[PDB]
Amino acid sequence: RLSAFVGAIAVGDLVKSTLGPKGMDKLLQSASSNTCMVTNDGATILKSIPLDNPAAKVLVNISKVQDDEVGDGTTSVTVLSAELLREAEKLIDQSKIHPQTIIEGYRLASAAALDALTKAAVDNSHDKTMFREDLIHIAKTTLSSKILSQDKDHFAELATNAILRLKGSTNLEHIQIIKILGGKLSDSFLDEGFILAKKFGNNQPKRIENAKILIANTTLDTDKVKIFGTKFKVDSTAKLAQLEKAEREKMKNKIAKISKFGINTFINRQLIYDYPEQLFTDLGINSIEHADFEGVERLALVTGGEVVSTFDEPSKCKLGECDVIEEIMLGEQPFLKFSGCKAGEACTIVLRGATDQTLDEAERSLHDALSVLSQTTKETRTVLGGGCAEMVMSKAVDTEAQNIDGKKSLAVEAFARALRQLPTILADNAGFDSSELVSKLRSSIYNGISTSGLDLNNGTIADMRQLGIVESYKLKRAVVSSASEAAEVLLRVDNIIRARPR
Amino acid sequence: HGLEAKKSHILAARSVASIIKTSLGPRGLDKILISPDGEITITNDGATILSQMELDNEIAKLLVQLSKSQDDEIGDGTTGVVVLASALLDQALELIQKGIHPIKIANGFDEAAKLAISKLEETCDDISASNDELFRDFLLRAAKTSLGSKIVSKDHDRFAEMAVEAVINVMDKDRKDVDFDLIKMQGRVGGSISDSKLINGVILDKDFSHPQMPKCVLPKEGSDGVKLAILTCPFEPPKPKTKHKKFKEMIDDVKKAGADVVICQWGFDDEANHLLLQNDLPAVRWVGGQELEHIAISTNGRIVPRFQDLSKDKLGTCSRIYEQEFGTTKDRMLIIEQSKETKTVTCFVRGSNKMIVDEAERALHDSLCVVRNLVKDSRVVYGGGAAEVTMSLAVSEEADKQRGIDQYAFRGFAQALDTIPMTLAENSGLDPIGTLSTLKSKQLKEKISNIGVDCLGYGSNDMKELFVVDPFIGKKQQILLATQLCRMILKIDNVIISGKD
Amino acid sequence: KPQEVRKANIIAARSVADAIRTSLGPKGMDKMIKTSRGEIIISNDGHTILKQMAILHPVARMLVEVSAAQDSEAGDGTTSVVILTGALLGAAERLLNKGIHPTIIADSFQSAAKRSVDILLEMCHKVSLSDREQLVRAASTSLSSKIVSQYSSFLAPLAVDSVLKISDENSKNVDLNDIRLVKKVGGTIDDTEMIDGVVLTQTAIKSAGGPTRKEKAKKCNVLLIQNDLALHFLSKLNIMVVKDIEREEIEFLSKGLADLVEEIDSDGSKIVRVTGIRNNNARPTVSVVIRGANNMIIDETERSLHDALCVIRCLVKERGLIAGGGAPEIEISRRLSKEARSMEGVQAFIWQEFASALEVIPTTLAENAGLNSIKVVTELRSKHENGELNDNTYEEHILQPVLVSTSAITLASECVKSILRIDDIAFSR
Amino acid sequence: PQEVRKANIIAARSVADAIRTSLGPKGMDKMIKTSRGEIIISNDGHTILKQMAILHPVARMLVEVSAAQDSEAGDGTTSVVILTGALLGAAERLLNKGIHPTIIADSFQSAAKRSVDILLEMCHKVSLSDREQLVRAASTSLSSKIVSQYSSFLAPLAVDSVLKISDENSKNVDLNDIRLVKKVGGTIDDTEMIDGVVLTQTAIKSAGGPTRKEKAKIGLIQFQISPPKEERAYLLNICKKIKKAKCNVLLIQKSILRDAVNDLALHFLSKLNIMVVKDIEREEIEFLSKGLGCKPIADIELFTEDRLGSADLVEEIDSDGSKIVRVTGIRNNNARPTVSVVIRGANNMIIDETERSLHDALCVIRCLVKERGLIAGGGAPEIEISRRLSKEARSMEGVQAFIWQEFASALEVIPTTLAENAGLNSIKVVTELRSKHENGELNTYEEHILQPVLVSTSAITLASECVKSILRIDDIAFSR
Repeated sequence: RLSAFVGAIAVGDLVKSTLGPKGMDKLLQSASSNTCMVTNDGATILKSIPLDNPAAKVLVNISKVQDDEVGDGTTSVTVLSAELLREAEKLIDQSKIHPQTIIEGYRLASAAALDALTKAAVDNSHDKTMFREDLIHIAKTTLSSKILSQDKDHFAELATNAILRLKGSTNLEHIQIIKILGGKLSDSFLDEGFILAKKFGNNQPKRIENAKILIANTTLDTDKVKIFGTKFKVDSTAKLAQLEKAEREKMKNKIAKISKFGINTFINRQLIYDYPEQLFTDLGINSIEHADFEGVERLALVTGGEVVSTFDEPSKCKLGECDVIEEIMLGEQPFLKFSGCKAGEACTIVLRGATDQTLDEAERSLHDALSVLSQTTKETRTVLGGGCAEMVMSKAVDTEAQNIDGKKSLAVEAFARALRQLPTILADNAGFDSSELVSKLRSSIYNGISTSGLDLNNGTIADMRQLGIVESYKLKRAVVSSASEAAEVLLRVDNIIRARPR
Repeated sequence: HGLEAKKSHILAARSVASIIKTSLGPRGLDKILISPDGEITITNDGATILSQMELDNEIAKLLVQLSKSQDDEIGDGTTGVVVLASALLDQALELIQKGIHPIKIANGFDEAAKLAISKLEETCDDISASNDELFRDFLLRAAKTSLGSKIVSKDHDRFAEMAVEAVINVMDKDRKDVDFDLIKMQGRVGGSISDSKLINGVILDKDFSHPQMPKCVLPKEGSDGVKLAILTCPFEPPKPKTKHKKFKEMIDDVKKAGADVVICQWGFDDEANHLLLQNDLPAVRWVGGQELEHIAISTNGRIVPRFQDLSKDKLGTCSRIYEQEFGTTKDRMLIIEQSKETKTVTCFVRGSNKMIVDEAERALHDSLCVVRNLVKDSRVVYGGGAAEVTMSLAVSEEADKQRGIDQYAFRGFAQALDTIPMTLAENSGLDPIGTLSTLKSKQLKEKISNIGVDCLGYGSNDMKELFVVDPFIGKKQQILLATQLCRMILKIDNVIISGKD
Repeated sequence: KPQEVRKANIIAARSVADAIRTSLGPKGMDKMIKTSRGEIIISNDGHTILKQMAILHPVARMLVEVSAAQDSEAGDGTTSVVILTGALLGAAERLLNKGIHPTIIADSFQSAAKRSVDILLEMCHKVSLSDREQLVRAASTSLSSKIVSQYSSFLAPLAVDSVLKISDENSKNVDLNDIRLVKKVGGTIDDTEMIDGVVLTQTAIKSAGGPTRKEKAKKCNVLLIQNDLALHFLSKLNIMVVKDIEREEIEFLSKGLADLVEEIDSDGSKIVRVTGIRNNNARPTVSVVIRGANNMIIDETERSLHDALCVIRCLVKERGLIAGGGAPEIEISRRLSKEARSMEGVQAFIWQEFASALEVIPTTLAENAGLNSIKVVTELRSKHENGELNDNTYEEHILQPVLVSTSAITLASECVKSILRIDDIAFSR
Repeated sequence: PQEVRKANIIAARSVADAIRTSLGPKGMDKMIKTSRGEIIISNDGHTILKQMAILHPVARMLVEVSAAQDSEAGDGTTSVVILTGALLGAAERLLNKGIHPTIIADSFQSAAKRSVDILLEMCHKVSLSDREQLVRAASTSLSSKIVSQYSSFLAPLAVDSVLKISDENSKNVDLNDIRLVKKVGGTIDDTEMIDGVVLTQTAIKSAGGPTRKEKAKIGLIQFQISPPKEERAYLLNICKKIKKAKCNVLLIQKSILRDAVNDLALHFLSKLNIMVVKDIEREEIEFLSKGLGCKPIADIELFTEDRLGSADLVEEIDSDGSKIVRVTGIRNNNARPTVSVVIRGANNMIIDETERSLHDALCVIRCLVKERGLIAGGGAPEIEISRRLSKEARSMEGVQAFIWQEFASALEVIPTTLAENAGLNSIKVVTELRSKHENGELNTYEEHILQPVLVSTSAITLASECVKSILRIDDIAFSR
């Protein structure tokens, strides 16, 4: 435990004093001593120095993951992870708390830390009239070499409304893409009705009002799909069908749990036999088939459902709903257009091509076009820096530290101390007193004045909005996510296995 | 000697066993291991961790020999048997100081192990005899517990069904014969896990050579399956063995039969592949030794050695052959499935990093071993520590009714079973002594049931509501190997270590 | 390392208990101890071993105070109480490795000791002091460990009739220090005089003028002294004088303490007897007179009759008797093992280890007798299941009083507690 | 982290104090004995620190500071080391007071910028149009060299060379375009400017070589005239392709691999009157590509007419043991008219020290190009700064207020060393300078002792960043 905690601090001490523009520098010296150099880069110092500590090699792969996202903030990841391991010494002797319970306390603290930074985050998106107009011009530049360059106005307009109308996560998991044949690309339009290829039902109506959607995964029709190898021992042919008829009687136990929920719409990945489906007709239950994987997850996001396939207790679950389910037919194929989804946020771009070659090139080019538009949400958006954002996160941790059990009480409280260590180290390299600035900053933000921060030039507390010192919000989440994953493995280590040299 | 080796065998076993006690369970530690072949992966599987341990103590070497044979039967019970067998050695050390010979300890645990099997069967429940529709959910949630500690836990909903169909295809309902040689695990760098699909056939790692060759195979006007040619004789003019220093005859015989693909181990030439391009006959170069000796049984075809006897119905038939592009990888492999049930299923998993592929590869392979034991016995028991507590209370109560010298051998077996729930209680952040006494009080005054140590955070007992089950044949195989290992260690009273030259 | 300092004292304490363990029983192994002064003594009595051992270990000296209280209260079991103390220390070694604080370990011994007494009284047969046939055979068996055998038949009613007069009812603690064993040169074992009033240690005046006898003496007829002219002065006044009174008997006579005062000499004794004190505050103190020729007679007889009074003392304070030889310790370990499931938490596991710690006493008795260690112990749990207190020691006339088995567990709970409660020691002067 | 910095400051202070004794011509010379047995003796600070082979990592930074001191200002390589050690010596008590090095580092950079404006107000503003102060600056700077009477003749030659290439806004001018070619023979009185270009070697001394050609083209060619490795036929096509572009001047790079020009090719070039100059050093390859505006040509196919220069007259001047070839009228509008001066003399020790003397003469004149004006040396600019910082230190506040008092005290080390090396009493001479400071300011003018302002400015600027980078390293680890 000493090499994984104290031994990891010495690795973080090299990047500790090098954080910030006023930070110190380190020396990398070889045997000949004439090849040396002086630089503040944290990734260069760690990779150049050979590490005989087998526990220090874990932090090497952590810096490589951070460098993939963005080339800034690699130093702050090791420094923040070193403060969590430094306080881990007190988490053993005078605490005696299970390490995984301490990690679970960080997940509850990181959830409130990201929500606290979102409300205090600012952006340059103000005067959106100029901002929203430039979004369509950027998408037209990405249309070069792509078949979508034929019409810039109509094709880029669908990509513009596919971003701002989301009001949430910009990941492609909220956007549905459908590839169909027998049409032209100019007829494509934006529709939120969640259009998919397959239909459902035969004699059932195509319109459903006040629908209740529930997501589950089970096989209700002819389980054990492979019959090869079985041996049927029966006294008569009619006695062999008794096992199949006995299974139909047991189907009422699974149907009764569904009927008690009062849902007219069911989701199934596999098929359904006529008898359990005929019982759904009297109850007015329609089952949707061929939901794949994204169709299962994306349906729970727009309707507010759950992805669990089992029922742990009756009359307790997460249920969705939609106002109207409309089924139309276009291109000689039936389509499913949902309407009136509660709090539904998503978009579905239906690409209608004339062949298979135009569908694959349009989908791959749309992902690259939407990636630039979605990047503008995480880019140029900053937060108040200079100790501000570091202290604001400490207030959200203290809120969770109020109501807590006995095991995670010291774990959540220890995370709040590491958050104040970031402005403490930055104030050390600035040449001023860190204990005086961090202490006065907590008492000010405690009651009101959440925009205050630490001024490095004047060595006092000043308004960050007037000084104009801000730090990117994407950098804040990247460091917390990297520190949460790096500390999750290290705290669970009860023994060290030396890696084999290559 | 007697006063020396007998005391040293107990201290040597506690040193190795105490290492894996921290990694036992889903909350344990994932250890970094590097194989000498260059493969790097991170997993908590004890069979890999124990195999990489190199030490000169002859007592701890018996763990690797037992884990090698257990890897074929189960492979996931490596951490369970070593800890359970070490608990029997701790109780055996006290019996030696009381004047009991070590040979009586070996025979004492055998009568206690067989007696506890009949007690667990009485409290055991059956799947098909209770609820048939829950049989699908039992196989889906069984792999979710082992995959909860990995990144696979995000997509686990889709990956749970992939392990169900792979085990059923290689087995028979009545026979229940599953062989690890019929299930292969492969993966490549690039892409994500969401694009992984279950394949009913081999990989072959084929780009179809020149791109002008068709990437998909047509049924050719409603023919029977897809004609494939398995032949050891390629297309090229021959020579004698006394020298060492015809085109239109051989190639026309293959076209009359309709074989689309020809398999030859070594590589081909440029002009040699030009004759096969005009006829739309893809070529196969660099054949690995994995492509023959079993699966063709499911083709229901014939085997023709030479071009003379080739015909339409004597060629192996499959469902179809197509080349699907995977991400940005330039390999452009193929997927060959089959409509009818085959004897071999190869899983295909993709990942963005080489370490991620190997992490999910062994994590999915362990899920196949858990399902293998669930389909072997329809009757399952409640796990999570409830099996060791229930079996211990039956032996401890019946120990007073059995008199003689074996009376104390039965009491030590009941206390040794309590090591497993106390070890999982420490890894879950609970009092191992307080939880052990709590589980015994709830199963006595209230009612007889199976309540184990909590793997996930909760506030009370009765995990039975979560429907967490373990296979009966899997738990029974662990107590038999742990008892046999404890007997085998006592049969060696002297450690002979040869020198070096 | 505060706990490691205490663990060093526990290992040193278990080494002392293992040394006394070999001396348990009449067949036990003797211990040779060479004093610094040059005296060489050997014996199987655990009280004499720990007294002259001169233990310099601070915690190990607690066994000497317990052995002193074991002989002062029960009078028997000074060797077995050391083994039982070391059994709880050995079981507590594995408890410290599990993170158990000794407070719970010490507090659970209080509930375990009180429960063991209630269980022992259920199988014990309650007896009364009004039956004189049971007390004769009880004290006669304790005299079978000495050279005197055929002459011990007359010594049984001597100790029984002395206690029954002072027993009365609800006497609780009965001090045996008031009963003095008089050792004089000459006579035999069969010659004994009770003299229930009191018995002195000294003779009378052998000079001229001494009356040596007086009727209705206390106007001081008889006086005691802790000159030859002073004897002649008081001779005319008819005042008996007894000088040279031992300083040790000064405190003795101030507690127990005349119608007739006379000097009766069987052979050579020249001893004065007093009868009929009839004091309201003072009780009827009886001093036993022992006569013998050789010095080894009155010596070995003194320690034999002293242990017989302790066995009777146990029956007066606590009624009932049980069969010795570790018979009740087997059933107690069986009942506490099944009742351990009724508890919950860390204390429930202590009941299981406490039952195994009680089996060391019957195991040692089988080891020191030459019988197989583990084989005899297995036969105890087998026979005690169907029968109750039937194993046969009753036919062999082996009777151990219940107060000895009760005090052995009670003193062991306080002895082990005082050990684990010491977390450190430093120089204090 | 103080144990690492204090160990580096003490190690650097002993090196700075050792070089401090070498300040001035009367200073104490330091001896260095190499492992090979070579012993050098001189007062140059850059030469001592280069051959000392210092194993201390931070102490090696003084070599880079002394390199930039001679490259920019050209003087004060010893004085910049003394000022660097003066700030490190005063920083020993700063760490004992609990002062963080960031305030120490930020105060040196802020004081260095304010010290420049103080010197500019006290400096006398001069212009480059007046040749009176330009000749007297280079003439008095040569009083430390063997040349005395001939120093007055070389003064106007160096002035007219810089003023042509200085222009106005050009500011820094590359010194690599000025090549001093030394050769045995001749004398100092005979000099030729030759603004076109000057080579480092002679011409072909064999028979048949014209050695002189008028209206020829000059270009860089990396090819070489050699037999196949029949012979006259292979050499005919080589000279035929050169005649296509009418290139009468062939410059072959010196290489020990093969020869330069075959004897058979000399007879072919004699008819066409094509002059060839061999033994061209590798350092002159980049030099000829600048002033002549040509490009190096590796192969015969890369040879073109557009890459060839122009030469009005190429002739071999007759001189004793010299025979220097000159080129005039390069006629290149893109390339600037640089100056290459030829140095001649009978003794080898003459042309050697003469080349080094002209280096410091051109740097002092170049200092006036970047910033005009000059300040007399001898401790005047060092003490004058401390006079203004006395009352200014009282106007500050906080930790920085104490640094201004210690910064002026460290500047007094330079004038103190000048008094010690001259045998005079250290403190006694310094007190006499501050006593008359109430009346006189710059008064050294009658002794014809002048120093440029860039030397005093760069000495403070380089020493400010040097000491700043020293305190930045708090740890030294092994990295390989």
